[PDB]
Amino acid sequence: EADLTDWNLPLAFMKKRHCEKIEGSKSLAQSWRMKDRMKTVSVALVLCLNVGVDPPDVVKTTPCARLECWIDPLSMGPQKALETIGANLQKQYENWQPRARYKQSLDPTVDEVKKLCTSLRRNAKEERVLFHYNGHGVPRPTVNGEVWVFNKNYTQYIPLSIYDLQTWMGSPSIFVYDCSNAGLIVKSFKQFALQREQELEVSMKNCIQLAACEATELLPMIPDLPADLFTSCLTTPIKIALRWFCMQKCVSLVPGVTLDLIEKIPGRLNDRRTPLGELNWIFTAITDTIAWNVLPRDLFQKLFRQDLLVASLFRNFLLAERIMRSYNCTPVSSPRLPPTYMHAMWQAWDLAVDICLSQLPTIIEEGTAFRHSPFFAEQLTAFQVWLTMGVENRNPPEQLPIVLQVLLSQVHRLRALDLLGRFLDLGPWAVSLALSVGIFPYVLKLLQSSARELRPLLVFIWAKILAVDSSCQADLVKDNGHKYFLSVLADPYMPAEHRTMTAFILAVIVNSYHTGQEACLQGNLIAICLEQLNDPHPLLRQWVAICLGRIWQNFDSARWCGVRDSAHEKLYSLLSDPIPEVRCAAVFALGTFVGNSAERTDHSTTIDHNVAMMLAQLVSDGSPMVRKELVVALSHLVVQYESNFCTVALQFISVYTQIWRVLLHLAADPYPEVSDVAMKVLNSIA
Amino acid sequence: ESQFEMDI
Amino acid sequence: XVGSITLALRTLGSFEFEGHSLTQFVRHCADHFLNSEHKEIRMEAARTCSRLLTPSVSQTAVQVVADVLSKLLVVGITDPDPDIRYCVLASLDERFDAHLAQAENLQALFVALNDQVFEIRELAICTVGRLSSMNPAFVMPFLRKMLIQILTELEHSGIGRIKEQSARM
Amino acid sequence: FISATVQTGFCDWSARYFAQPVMKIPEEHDLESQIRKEREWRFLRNSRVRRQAQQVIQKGITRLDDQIFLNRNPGVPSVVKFHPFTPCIAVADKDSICFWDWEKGEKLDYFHNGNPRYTRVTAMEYLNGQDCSLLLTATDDGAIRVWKNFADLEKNPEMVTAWQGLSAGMVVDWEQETGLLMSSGDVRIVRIWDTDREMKVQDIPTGADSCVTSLSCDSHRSLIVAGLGDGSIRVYDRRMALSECRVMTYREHTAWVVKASLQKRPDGHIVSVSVNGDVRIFDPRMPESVNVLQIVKGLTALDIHPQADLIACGSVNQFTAIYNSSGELINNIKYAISCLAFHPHWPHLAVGSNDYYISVYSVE
Repeated sequence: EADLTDWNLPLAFMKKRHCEKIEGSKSLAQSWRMKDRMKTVSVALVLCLNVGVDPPDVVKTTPCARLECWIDPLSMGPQKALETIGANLQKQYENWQPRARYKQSLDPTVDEVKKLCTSLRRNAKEERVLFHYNGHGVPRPTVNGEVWVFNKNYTQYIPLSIYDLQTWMGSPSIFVYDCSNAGLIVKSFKQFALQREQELEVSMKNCIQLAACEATELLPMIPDLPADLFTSCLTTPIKIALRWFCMQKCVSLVPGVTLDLIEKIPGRLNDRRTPLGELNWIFTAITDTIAWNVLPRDLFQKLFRQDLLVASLFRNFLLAERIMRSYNCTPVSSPRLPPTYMHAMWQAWDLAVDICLSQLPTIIEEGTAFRHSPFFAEQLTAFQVWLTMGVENRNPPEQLPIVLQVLLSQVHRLRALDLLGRFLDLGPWAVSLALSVGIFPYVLKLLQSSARELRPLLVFIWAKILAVDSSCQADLVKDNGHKYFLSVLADPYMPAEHRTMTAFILAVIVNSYHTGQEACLQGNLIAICLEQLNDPHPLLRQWVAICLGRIWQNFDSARWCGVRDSAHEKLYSLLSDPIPEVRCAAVFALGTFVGNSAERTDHSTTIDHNVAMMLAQLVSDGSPMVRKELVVALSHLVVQYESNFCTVALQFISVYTQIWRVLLHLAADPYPEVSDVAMKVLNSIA
Repeated sequence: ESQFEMDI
Repeated sequence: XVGSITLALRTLGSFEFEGHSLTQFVRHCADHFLNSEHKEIRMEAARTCSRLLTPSVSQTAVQVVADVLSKLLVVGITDPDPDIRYCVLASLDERFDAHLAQAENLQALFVALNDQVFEIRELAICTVGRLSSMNPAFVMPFLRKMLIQILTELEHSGIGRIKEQSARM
Repeated sequence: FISATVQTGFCDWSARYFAQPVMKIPEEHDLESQIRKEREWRFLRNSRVRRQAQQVIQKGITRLDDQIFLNRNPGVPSVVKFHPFTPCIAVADKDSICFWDWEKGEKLDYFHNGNPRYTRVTAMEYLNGQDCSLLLTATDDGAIRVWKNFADLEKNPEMVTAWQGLSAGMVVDWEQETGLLMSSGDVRIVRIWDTDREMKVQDIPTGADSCVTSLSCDSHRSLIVAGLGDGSIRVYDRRMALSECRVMTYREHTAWVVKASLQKRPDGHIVSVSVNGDVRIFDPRMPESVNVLQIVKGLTALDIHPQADLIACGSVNQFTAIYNSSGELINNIKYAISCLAFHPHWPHLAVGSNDYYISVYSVE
């Protein structure tokens, strides 16, 4: 047939430089930063808990819930119990925030609380201050907006107006109320906030709140839960999460798991590779996921990312919302979250726990070594499944914050960074997503690593990020991230594909950012480039030429180290290269070489005229692309030596005459763009 | 001072 | 106009064509499906479009296949008449299951798992069950909660029919 | 002073390489992609057109007067070209390029070359004749330029690329298979612009004072034929060095050699015609002519056919003599007939007089 002649013919002038326009890409208003970096400085643990003295409201049961930060207060005699509970409650907050002043107040007077709150203001001064208020000892807070504390003699419950409390506490603050009708405290706080603004024109924005119960409801009295239920969720999630697991009908299908076993789960909440740490690590991933798939982006940032302690509280608050539901409570929050109790990622936790403590009698009796959870593996699998088909802009992948959690270990880091590449792949939108979920500082920290398997995968990510967000050049130079990439570009054995990206990364770092130009210079980048300049991969020659191109833009020191390495000499080979793009880059670089000088005598002038003479034999060049860049290079030369071209121009109405002749052939050009811009430069002389 | 703990 | 369409669609699937042009036929079968207040065009358009997508690598066939299955599977959950809901779900073979593994398709199949009709539930548990290897992170949890609900039905419902259906499932 | 510094968007355009994806199969290889199917359909249509032309050649070419249309342009017809498969007949003048149809019978488009008032479009070609075609437009001063979207419904003129080659006018010869475009004219050089590399590969010295009036080339066995203004006809093999290049220099004419033209056979024939108006068929392996013919007294422009061996003459005295290569009479059609143009495949002949009219003839 007459089809084989057809398919086997070169289609001339049908490529990216021809069909697409030679333009930049209009980069978006990239709003992924948290420049609002809050820090919780100090903590009040006001803790009204007059032990063995049940207030007149709640007549308590015989087997009631008598636990209170994992202590029976009645077993110890009153004063020991109260001191101890302050110690435990402090220890529980120390997990989530170990660098804060913890000033605990135990059965406090009104005046005591005033001293305390105002003192913590003057310490923290602009930054966020926790105010935990327990209130099991005192009667339930009133419709008046008064919460109860004591008098000096312990006879009378004195009231304490919420208006007074938010006077003493500052505006950047956060309240945790664990007392029976705590919704009433939330409401009244928001009312007395409005009252301030209305009276001011003759707080609330900055105040966060967390409250155990709605204004109607009473907290549970159920013998096997602790009385501290909302606090315990908020600040010992895994401990009640496991105990609450054990109380369900779910345990029907995990036989040989009693509460005694859960007392002795081996491990800790930091060592990831031990059953307790594992569950903790999972938990974190899950709650962070439920937040990221439910809340609107702005709000998610405000709570779950801004500062540690608040983020830890809201993560754990999701667990409280799920538990306390099953005992007719509903917790309340000042930035009001949506209902997350039904969200399907909880049934993942349920299974994850199930596996991870059906495996527990075999551990704790025999001494069977701990087998890790399939959770993170399977969860990465789902993310992989989504990447296959889902290049779409449909519902984004549910597992995205779980991928972030997996980067934090060895175990699954290689698999995750590949999948993160294969995601950041898909476009600029996907990079916008992963920067929102907060991938950036964790990826940036992996540059400080030296595991040789990461070198292709980080390079690959950093490429894709710095395409989208050029302003990240700030961050990479601060941490000596540049040195990581300098070493990848120095390696002859890393494949050409990735060395290309590395060169590109170094171009972005160096691009008109003076400190980045300084750093990469003194990391010997000129020597590294010129070794790789004459490769068999045309992207690499292009980009490595652009590096040299950017590094000596308006930066005279780079020109000096260039002349000592004969950089300009070596770059002349790329001027007669078989790809236009390589020639463009070569021309670009030899131009921006010329562009800076600070008026130097022999060598600068002699070299410049040699460069110009070599660029002057690119008039007979096919691609107008090269000729545009060629006019730009000459424009840089024109901008320095204006006195000479003024004389040479005003004559006609050796060297400089030839450059002017070139600019005429470029002005009188068949392609429009070239003729336009050549005429602009020649009009600047005119 | 990153939010989660990175064990490099 | 109407009774001819049934036999035309039956023909379109029931003996072997050697044209790529079928890719237009399957996308035009989105019209027959969604509309047709006539039951039989739907029930047959289903049985066609499952059969025609057997080319389920390159990126045009893939978007088409995925575009159909969404519309196709929608009918399998959503359609009022039980018979079409059965037909559609039964025709979603092992051939497709790498598209059924996606979150969105899978969210829909789980709705089938607690259908009005018993036979459809029996079908969907088998289907989701096949996929629990393929995308285990979504499936395995749902299936665990399904298991609990099942054992609850066995112990605590006094009705015989419910226990019978429960054990069967 | 510093404000004269322009920054092109090349380095920013280059950066867009990394925003775009990498891993998936490209959109062409995809066997069920619409673009590939359209391309394949085009190719099927092309193969059909080739067959039909071949069939018309096999019937033994009879007489030829059949006017498919007569229209009349706003300017004088300078050069005419038939797009190989689609019925798009680009008839350029001093500046513009009108695109006429001969099946519908309609004006499709109208360009301006963008050239000055002194200049003139000497030559033209059809790049990528098989699919997604373009239009090369060599001006007499030196400028070459390439046009996309030339007779489209939803689009206007788009210039792809443009570049000075050089400095009779200009003469060009495209080679679709090799990727090469050879420019020549008033100069004593035959440049060879590679269009993949976008650089002048070779500059062959002509060894001739006068202008290169026509230019025609061979793939497979590399043979650049170049008729000249003083009368001689050179042949160059580009494999050898530039001191050696002149394979042959045989001169049996005197005048503007209007057209030397080469067949794409392994039996290569050079049909050279002077202003005096006499054909001499040569071979590349011989020092003198094989056949001899004298045709028109005052010849003005001429065209020669690719597949069949038709020669279509012009005349100062209004005639359009259409002979065979053997010298046999077929038609002498009675009206500076400055542009005759055959199809690459079918036996259709265009004509364009000094008066502002076009025609297309056909052998039934």
